[PDB]
Amino acid sequence: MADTFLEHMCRLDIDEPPITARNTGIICTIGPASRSVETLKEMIKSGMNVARLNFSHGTHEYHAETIKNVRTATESFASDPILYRPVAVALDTKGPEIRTGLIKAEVELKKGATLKITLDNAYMEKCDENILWLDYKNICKVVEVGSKIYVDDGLISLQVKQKGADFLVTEVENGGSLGSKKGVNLPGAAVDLPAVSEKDIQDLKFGVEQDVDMVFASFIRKASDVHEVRKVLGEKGKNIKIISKIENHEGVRRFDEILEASDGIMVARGDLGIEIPAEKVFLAQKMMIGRCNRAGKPVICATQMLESMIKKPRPTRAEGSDVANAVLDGADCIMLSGETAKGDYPLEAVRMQHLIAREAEAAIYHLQLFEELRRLAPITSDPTEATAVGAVEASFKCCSGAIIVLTKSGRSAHQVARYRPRAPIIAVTRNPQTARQAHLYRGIFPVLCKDPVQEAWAEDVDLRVNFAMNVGKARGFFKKGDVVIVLTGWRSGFTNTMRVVPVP
Amino acid sequence: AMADTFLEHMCRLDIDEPPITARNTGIICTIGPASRSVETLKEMIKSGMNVARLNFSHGTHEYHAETIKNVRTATESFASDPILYRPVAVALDTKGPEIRTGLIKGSGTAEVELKKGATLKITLDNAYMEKCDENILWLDYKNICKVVEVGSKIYVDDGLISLQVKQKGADFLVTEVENGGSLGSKKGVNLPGAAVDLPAVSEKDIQDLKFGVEQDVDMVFASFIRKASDVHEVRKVLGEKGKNIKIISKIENHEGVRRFDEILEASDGIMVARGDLGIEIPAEKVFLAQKMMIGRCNRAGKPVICATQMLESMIKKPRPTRAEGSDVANAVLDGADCIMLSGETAKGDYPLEAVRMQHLIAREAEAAIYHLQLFEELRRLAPITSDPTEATAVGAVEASFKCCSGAIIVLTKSGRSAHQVARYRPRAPIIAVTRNPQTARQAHLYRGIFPVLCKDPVQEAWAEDVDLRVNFAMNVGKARGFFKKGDVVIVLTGWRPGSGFTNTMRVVPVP
Amino acid sequence: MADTFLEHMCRLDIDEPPITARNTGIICTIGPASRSVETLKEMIKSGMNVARLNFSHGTHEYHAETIKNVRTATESFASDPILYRPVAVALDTKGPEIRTGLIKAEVELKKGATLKITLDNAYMEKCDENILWLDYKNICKVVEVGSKIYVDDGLISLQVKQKGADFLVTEVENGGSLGSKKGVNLPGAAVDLPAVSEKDIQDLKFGVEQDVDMVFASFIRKASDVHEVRKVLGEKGKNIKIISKIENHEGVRRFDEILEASDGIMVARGDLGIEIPAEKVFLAQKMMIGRCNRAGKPVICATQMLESMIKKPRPTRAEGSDVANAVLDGADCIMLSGETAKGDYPLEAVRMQHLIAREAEAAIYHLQLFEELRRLAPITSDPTEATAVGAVEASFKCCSGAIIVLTKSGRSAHQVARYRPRAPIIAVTRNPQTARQAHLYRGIFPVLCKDPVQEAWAEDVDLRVNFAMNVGKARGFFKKGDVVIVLTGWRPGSGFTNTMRVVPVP
Amino acid sequence: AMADTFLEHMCRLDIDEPPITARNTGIICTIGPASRSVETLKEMIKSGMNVARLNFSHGTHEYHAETIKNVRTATESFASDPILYRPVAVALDTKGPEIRTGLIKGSGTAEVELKKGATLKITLDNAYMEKCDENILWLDYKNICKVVEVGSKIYVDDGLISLQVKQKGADFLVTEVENGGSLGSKKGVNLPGAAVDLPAVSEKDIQDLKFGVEQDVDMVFASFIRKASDVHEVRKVLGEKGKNIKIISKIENHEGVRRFDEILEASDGIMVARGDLGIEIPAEKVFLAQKMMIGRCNRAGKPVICATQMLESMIKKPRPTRAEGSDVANAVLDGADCIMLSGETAKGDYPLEAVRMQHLIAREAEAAIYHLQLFEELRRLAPITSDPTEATAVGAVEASFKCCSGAIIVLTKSGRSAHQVARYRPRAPIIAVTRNPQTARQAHLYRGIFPVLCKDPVQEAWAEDVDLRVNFAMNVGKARGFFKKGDVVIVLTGWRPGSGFTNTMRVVPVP
Ligand SMILES: O=C([O-])C(=O)[O-]
Ligand SMILES: O=C([O-])C(=O)[O-]
Ligand SMILES: [K+]
Ligand SMILES: [K+]
Ligand SMILES: [Mg+2]
Ligand SMILES: [Mg+2]
Repeated sequence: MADTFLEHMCRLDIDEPPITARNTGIICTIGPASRSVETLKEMIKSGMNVARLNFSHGTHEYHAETIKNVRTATESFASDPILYRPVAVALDTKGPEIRTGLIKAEVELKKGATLKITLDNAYMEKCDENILWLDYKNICKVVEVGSKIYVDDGLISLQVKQKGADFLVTEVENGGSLGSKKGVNLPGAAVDLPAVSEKDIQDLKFGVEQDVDMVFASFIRKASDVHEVRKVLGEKGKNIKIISKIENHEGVRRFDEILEASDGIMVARGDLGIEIPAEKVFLAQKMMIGRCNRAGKPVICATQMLESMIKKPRPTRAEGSDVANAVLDGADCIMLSGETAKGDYPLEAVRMQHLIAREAEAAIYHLQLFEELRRLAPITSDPTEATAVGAVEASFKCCSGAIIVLTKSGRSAHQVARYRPRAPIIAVTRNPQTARQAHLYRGIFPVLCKDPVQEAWAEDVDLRVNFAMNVGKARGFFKKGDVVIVLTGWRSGFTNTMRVVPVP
Repeated sequence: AMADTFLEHMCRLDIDEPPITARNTGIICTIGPASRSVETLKEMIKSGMNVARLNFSHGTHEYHAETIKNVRTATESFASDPILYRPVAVALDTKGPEIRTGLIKGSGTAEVELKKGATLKITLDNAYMEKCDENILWLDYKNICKVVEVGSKIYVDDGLISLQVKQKGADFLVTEVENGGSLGSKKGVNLPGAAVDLPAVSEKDIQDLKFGVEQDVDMVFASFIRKASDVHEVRKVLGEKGKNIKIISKIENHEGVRRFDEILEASDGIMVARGDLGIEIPAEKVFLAQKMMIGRCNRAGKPVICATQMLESMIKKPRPTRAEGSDVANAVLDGADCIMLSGETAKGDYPLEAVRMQHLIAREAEAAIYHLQLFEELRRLAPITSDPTEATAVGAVEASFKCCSGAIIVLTKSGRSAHQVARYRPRAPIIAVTRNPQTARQAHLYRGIFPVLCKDPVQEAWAEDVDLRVNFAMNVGKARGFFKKGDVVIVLTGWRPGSGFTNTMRVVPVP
Repeated sequence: MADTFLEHMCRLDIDEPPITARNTGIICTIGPASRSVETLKEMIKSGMNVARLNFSHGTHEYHAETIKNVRTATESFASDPILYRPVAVALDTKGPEIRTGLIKAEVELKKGATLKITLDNAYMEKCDENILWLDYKNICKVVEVGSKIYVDDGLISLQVKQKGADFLVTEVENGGSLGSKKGVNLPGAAVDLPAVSEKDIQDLKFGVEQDVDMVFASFIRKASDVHEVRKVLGEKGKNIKIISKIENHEGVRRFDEILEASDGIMVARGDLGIEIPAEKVFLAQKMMIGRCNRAGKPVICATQMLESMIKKPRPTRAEGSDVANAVLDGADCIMLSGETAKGDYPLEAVRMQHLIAREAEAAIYHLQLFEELRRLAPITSDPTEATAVGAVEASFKCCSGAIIVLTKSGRSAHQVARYRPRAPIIAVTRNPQTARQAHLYRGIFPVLCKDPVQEAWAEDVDLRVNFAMNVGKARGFFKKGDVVIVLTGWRPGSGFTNTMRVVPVP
Repeated sequence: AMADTFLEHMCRLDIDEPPITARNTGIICTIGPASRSVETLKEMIKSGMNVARLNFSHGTHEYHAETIKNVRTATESFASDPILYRPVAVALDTKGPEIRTGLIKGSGTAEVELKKGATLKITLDNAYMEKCDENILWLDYKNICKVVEVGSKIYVDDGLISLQVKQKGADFLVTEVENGGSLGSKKGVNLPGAAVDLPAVSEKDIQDLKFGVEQDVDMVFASFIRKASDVHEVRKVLGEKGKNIKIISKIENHEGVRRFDEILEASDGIMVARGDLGIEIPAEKVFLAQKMMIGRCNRAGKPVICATQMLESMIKKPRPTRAEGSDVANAVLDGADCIMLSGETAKGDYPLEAVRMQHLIAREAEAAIYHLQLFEELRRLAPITSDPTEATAVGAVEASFKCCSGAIIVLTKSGRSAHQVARYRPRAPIIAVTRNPQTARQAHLYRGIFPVLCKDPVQEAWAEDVDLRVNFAMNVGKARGFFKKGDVVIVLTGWRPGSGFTNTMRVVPVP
C-alpha cells in the first residue's frame, strides 16, 4: 500500500492481527520425540505439512514404522473430508556423508591436545581422546598438512599436523565433548565420494516402495547428480519430486544447472555454513530463494531455524527473526530438524513456525513483489500462464478470500503460486499425491476431493468448487458474501477460465 | 512497452516498426458542406470516421434532420455484411451562450479591414445588425455593456482581432483596434475575464436538445459548461426519454477549468474544446489544461475528447504541418479517448485526407504508449472494490499483456463491461459485442473499444447464445486483420443474461 | 512531487505562475522580415538567442551584411554587462538540395495533367505547365516508373509515368500553384549528391572567416559526412560546433554514429516529414531527443512549430501544443524559420515560443526525469561529472534559485545541464564564443564577464561569482537571502571544476 | 546495487565477491567478567568493538569505575599512532524499572526444579529474600499484588518459566507452574499486560546517571522507556553538565512500541531491546516491531541499535547457529546503525570470536544493500529545506555514488555534518575528522561513520587548518586500505570555523 518499501516498514503494526491462512508450508523431521501416532496427530494439528525422514540414521524397518505412524495419524482425520489435511512424506538421503565411529558416551577433547585419525577398522568402535576412526577411506588423498577438519556440526575443529598414507595426526583447535557417529566436514577438500552410493540406491528404491512424495537429495553438486537420483527412481518413481539440497561451495557455484534439473531446492544451511564461511550463508540463501522464485520452483529454508527450542519452550530473538526473514525472502517452506526429531518441545516448535510464518506473510510488500515477478517473467502463449497471472491480479483488485484452483497434476495451482498472491490458493484435486506434493508451494492449501466423478463436466466442476467453498468457510478463510477467484478448465493442461464469484 | 525507464523507451522508438492493424482512438468528424453528401459520408466511414458531430451553432432543424438522414443512409449502406459493418454515432454540439457579430453591410468589400489603432464602435441597435463595417459593429449580446469596463479586451473571429474598450455608453461601446485584421460576418466574440451572464441552456438550446432526443442522437456535446448545475440542467432537458444519451461537457472557459472536478462528476465525459479555451485563457496555458483534464478523466474512467485545430492547415492543404502531426500524436500519448476534426471535415478541401491522417497518426501513437508505466499507474490510482466486474476487467487486461493477445472480446448489453476494460488501457483492441445499436454507437467514446453489432436472433439456450456472439467476434477480428487462427484472445462473458453479471474471463485460441 | 506521472498531470494548474527564467534556447531564422538592426534589437528583447542564416539562399555579401546587423543589434546592449545577452550566429548549409528552375510568376498544375521533367539546361529558365527543369542531373539514375516526386514543401506531388535519358514524364497527383526554384524531394530514392558540395566548402570557409559559432549541416546521412564537415572547418574552425540536421531516412537509420561524431543534432522536421511518412515524424523526434538527452548532447527541434503565425498574430492550438511538447520531450532549443525569416509577425512568434517554453519547463516531471538520467549515465572517475550531478541534487534539495558555474570552455556548465536541474544555470565566462555557444544547452543562461583578471585567483573567482549574483538579482531569478549553488575550480584553466558550494544570495 | 529490480538484485548475490575493507555498522559490546581485563579489551578493540556497554542492572559504582578505567587504558594503548587510533565510546545502560527474584536458599541444589502443575507461592516477606526454593519465591516488586489479577501470567528468567496466578493476598500470590524449568537466583521477572507502576527513573537510576556524567560517559541506554516524559526525566537528570550525552531510549514493552513516535522525537536514538520486548509482546511479533522502528529511525535520521541474543549460542560455542548468522545480517539489511552483544561478550567463553563474527557478517551485509532503491527512497521521504548543510550532504552522497568514491571525508565539530551524510546511507565509508574526543566516540552510533580524532594544533590560517585535517583523513584511509593514491574521494568542509557552516563539497584525487 505505501509507495515505498521504507514507508511500508514504518507502517508495520504489531497490533494488526494477520489473516487466518498460513501460506508457508512447514516441514518437520520425525524422530524419537515425534514418532508416536499420538504426537503425530498433535503435530498435524499444530501445522505440520510434510514429515521428513532423515536417512542418515535408522533402518528401513525403523523408517517403515515411522511412515506407518504418520499415515495412521494423517488418516485419523480423513472421516471429515472438509477438515482433512494432506500430509506429505519426504525421504532425505544420507548421501556422501563422513561420520566418525563409536566411542570406546563421550570424551572431552582439549584444545592443544594431539588426536590421531585412523582408517583401521579395528578402531571403528574404539574411539577415544587419542585415536579417532572415520569412515572416509580416501581422506588422506584429499587433505593436506594445515587442513581443518570439523566434527559435530562444525563445533569441534582439528588441524592436520602430519599426513601418512592411511592416517592423520591432528591438533585440537576447538575442543569439547565428542560423541559417537558425528558428522565430519572437510571444507576446501575435493571429497570424491559418489553423489548416489549403494546405500542411497537402496534407500531410494525403498522410498518408491513406500510411496514417498519427494526426495531431499543431500550434497548435490551438479546437474548430473540430480539425473542420477532421477534415474534410480526410474519409471515407477517418475512422479516423485526431487529437491536438491545445496550444502557445499560447488552446489552454489553450479546452482543454475542444478535448479534446471531439479523440481525444487533446499538451502541446507547446516553443512552449507561449515563448507563456506558462516558470514556468507545469508548471501547464498537469498541468492537461491530469489532464483527459485524467478523460476517458479519451490525452495526450502532449513536447519537451526529454532535450534534453542530443542531444550527451551521459547526461541531466541535471532531464531524468531530468522524464520520471519526466510518467509520475507521468499521461501516456499521452512523446516525443523532437531527441534522436532529429538527435542523436548516438538509441538511448541511447530506452533511457533506457524505463528511467525503467518505474521511474516502479512508483512510482505506485495506491491513491489507482484510488480517485479511480472516484470521478470517472459511473455508467453500459454493460456494457463496468462490466466494465472490474471487471476492473481484480480485477487489483489477485490482482496479476495482465496483463489480456488481445480487441478489434476497440481500444475495449474503451481502457476498461480509463482506470482505470489496474498490470498490462499485452495487447490482442489482428486489425486492424493498431488495434494501431498502441493505443500511445497507457497500459498497452496491442498484439499483432497473424494466425491465420485460426475459424468457431466460442468457438474463435476461445480461439485469441486462447492467443496472448496465449504473448506474455506470451515477453515475461516472467508464467509458467505465474500468474493473469491475460481480457476477451471473448459474441457489437465486446459486451465483457462477465471470467474469472480461471491461465496454462497 | 518493455524498457525499464521512460527515457530508454523514447530511445527505442523505431519508425521502421509497423503498428498493429487496430486503431484504438475514436475519430469525431464535424459534418458540413464538404462532407454532407451520402457519397462523401460513405468515404468518411471507410477512411475512419466513428462519430458525426452536428454543430448547432449553425443550421436549422430541417438542415440537421437531413444531415442525420444522410449519415444514417451512408452508415446503413454497409449493414448487408454484419461482419464488416461499422457503427457510426451521432453527436449534437449545442450552440450554448455564444456571442456573435452581425452581417457586413452590402456595400463595399465582403470583409472590412480593421486597422491597428483605428476606432471601432460596437452597437446593440438592431438597425445595424446587417450593416456592420469598419466604423460600427453590431453583436447579439444585449447585456455586453453591463459586464465590461474601460480597458476590457474584446476578441473577434477565433481571437484573431482584438479590441480595447475606450469609452462605455448606454447601449454602445467605443473601442480601439489592437490586433487588426479582416472582419467577416457572424463571427464569434470572446470576453475573457468578463462575467458573461448568458444562460448555459438557452431557449434555443432547449429546443435543439429536445430535437436531438426525437432524432435519437447518441450524445450531446454541451458548449461552455461552467459548473455542475449547468450539466444538471442539460440532463433535466433530456429528461426520461433521453436518459441514455451521454452528456459530454465542453470545457472552454477559465471557470470550467476551475470547477472541473464537479463538472466531471456530473458529466458522462469531457471535451477539451481548445478553440474557445485558448482565447479565454492564455494560449500558452492550453496544453496545461489539456493534460490536466485528460489525466483526471483517465483517473475517473470517463471518456475525454481532444478537439479543435488539430489538423487545421488541411482545410486548404493535402498534408498537415509538422506541428499538427505532433499535436494529434501527443493527444493520444496524453491519453485522449477520441480526437476531433472541425473545419477540416465540415468545410475544407480535403476532408477524407484529414480523416485518413488522424487514423494513421493515432495508430502510430498507440504503438508508442509506455504501457508498462501507464498500466501500473492506473492500477495504483484505482481503488480496491468488491465489484466482481471490475476485478474481472483488470484481470483480463493483465492477462492480455501476459500473452500479447490479439484482442479482448467483451459481450456487453449496456457497454459498461467494455468501458471497465477500456479504463485500464490494454494494448489489444476491445471487441465489444452487443445487440443494442445505441450501445454500439456510444462505445466509440472509449479508447480501444471496437463495437460490433450482432443482429442474429437470441438463441434459446444461454450458453449457445454466448458462443454465437463470441464466434461473431472471432469472425470480425479475423476479417479486420486483428488476429488469425491460432492466436490467443481474451473473452469476457457473464454468468447469466442481463447487465451487471460480467464475471468470467477466458484465454482461448482463435479458431 | 506527485508519486506518479498520471497524478502529476492531474495536478497541472493553469493559475500557477512559472518562474522568471526560460531555459530553452530560441533559434530564429533571419530573413527579409527580421534582417534590419531595428527589428533584430526587438528580436533580442523578445527572447532570440541564436540567429540562423539559411545558406540555401543569398550571396556571401548578403549574409555578411546579415551578420553585421546581428552583431550591431547585439552589441547595442553591451553598455550594461549585467543585462547584456550573448547572441550566437548559426550557418545552415544548403547541402544536397534539389531545386527547380525559374518559371519565367507561377503556373497552375492540375491533377491528372502531364508534366515533363527535363535536365536540358536550355529550359532551365523556361519552366511552365508543360516542362519543368530541375538541377539534379542524375535524377533519372535513381528514380523509377511509378516513383513519387514532391515539389515545394511536399505540397505538389508527381508520379513518374515514363523514364527517358535526360527526361521524365509524370502525372500530377497533387496539383497546386508552382513558383520558381522550389525544393524537390525523392523519398525512397538513393540520391547520389555529395553531403558536402563545392558550394558548401566555400560557404563553410566563409563561416570560419566570419567567426560563426555553429554550423547546422543539412541532410547528414552518415558519420563520414560529419567528419568531412569537420575537416573543411579545419584547425581554424576547430571550436565551431557542428550540429547535424537529420532529415532523411538514412540519417535516422544511422543516427547513433552521427550523434557520436556531432556536437549536437537538429530534428529537421520539414524535409524529414516528406522523406518519411508524416505520421512517423513524432517517433523520430522523440527517439532523437531521447538519445541526445542520454548522450548529453544538444538537440534542436525545428520547422513549422508556429507556422500559422507567418500570416496570423496568434498560433493555432496544435502549434501551441507542438512547442510545449518539444520542451516536455527534452529539446534543448526550439527553432523558428519562415515565422521570423519572412512572416508578418516575427516578434509575436518569438514571444510565443518564450511564453510556451517557460510554461512547459514548469510542467516537467523532474522527479522521474532526474531519476532516469542518472540511471542511464555511467559511473565515471571524472571529478567534474561527479561534481555536476552533486550540484544538481543539491539544487533540488534546497530549491535553489540558480546553479552558478564558472567555465572557460563551457564544458563544466554543459555537464550540469545534462542532468536537467529545474534551476537556471548561470554560466559565467570571459570567452565570448563560449558565452554564445552555451545557448545550445537547456537551462544555461550565459553571462559574459568583462572585468579584468585579478592577480589573486581567489579574488577573481569571487568577482565572477559576484557578477552572477548581480545578474540573477537583476533578472529576478533570485533575491537577497535566497540560496544558490556555486561550482568552481581549484586552479585556473579548463578541466578542474570540482568544488560545489551552497551559499546565500548577498 | 545495479539490477533494475530487488528480485534480480537478490539473484545476483555472489558469495565469492569479496567485500570492501570498511565495515560501516557499529559494534556495541557488553563488558563483564569475560571481557573486563585490559588485555582482553585490547583484543576486543582490535577485533572491532566500537562501544563498551556498562550494564547497571548489576555491579556497584566501584565496579563500573574500574571497568571504565580499563576500557580507557586499553583504548589509549593505541594512542601513540593517531593514524591507526580508534575511538571507543562508553555507554551506560540503566537498570530502570526491573523486577527480580531473590537468592535460592543455601540448602539443597543450586537451582530448584519447578514442575508443570506445581504450586508456587510468591511472597514479599523479606525473610525469604535469600531463601527462595521450589515452594516459595521472593521478588523485589513490593506492589506486585496491586497490579496482577487471578489469571495473570508471570514470567521468570528470560520468559522461560511461566506461572499463572491462582490466588491473591495482601503480601503474597499463589501460582501454578505452567512452563516449568530450572530456577536460579536473581532472575528477571516480566508481567506482560500488567500496569507496573515502578518509576521510569528510580533514585538508584538517578545516582547511576549522575555517576555517568561524572565519569564522562558518551551515551545512556535508558531501559524500559514508555513515553516522551520518561525521556525528558532522563534528560533533566543529566542536566547542564550532561547536556551533550546522547540518550538512547530502549524500547522493550508494548507501550513503548505504542508511543514510539513521541519517544523517538524526544530521544537522540533508539535501541530495539528485543530481550524484554519478546517477553512483553508475543515472540512472533518482535520482527515487526524491529523493522518498524528501524524504518522510522532511518526516516528520522536518528541512530537505531538492534540488540539481544544476536549471537546467543556463542556464549558456549565458538561458532554461531545459522539463525544467528541470518539475524545479524538481516539487522544490517533492515537499516540498523549498530548491532550489539550482551552475554556473548559479558560472560561467554568466546567474546573475541563473537566480536569478530559480527564484524564479518556486517561487512558482508553492507555489500549486499540495494543502495539503488534505498538512496531513492531516503531522498523522496526527506523534506525540502533551506538548510544549506543538508543540501551539501545529499549532494556529496549523490557524488559519491557517481564516481564510486573511496570515502566521504567530513570535517565536523559536533558530529552533525557527518550525521547528515550518514542519514542518506552512502556505500562509501564516512571519515569524520574531529578534534572533539566526545564527538569522535559518539560518531560510532551512525552507520558509515569512521571517526578519527585529530591531535594536531589549530592552525591560524583557516584554509591551512582544513587542509591539515583533510590530509590526515587521506593518510587514515590509505593506512586502513579504504583507498590508494589516485582514487577519488568526496570532501566536505565549512566556510568558517564552528558548527553549522558546512557548505562546501569537493571531489579530489587521493594524493
Ligand atoms: O532544413 C530544415 O530545417 C528542415 O527541412 O526542416
Ligand atoms: O535490555 C535489553 O537490552 C533487552 O531486554 O533486550
Ligand atoms: K540426510
Ligand atoms: K539550408
Ligand atoms: Mg467552442
Ligand atoms: Mg531541410
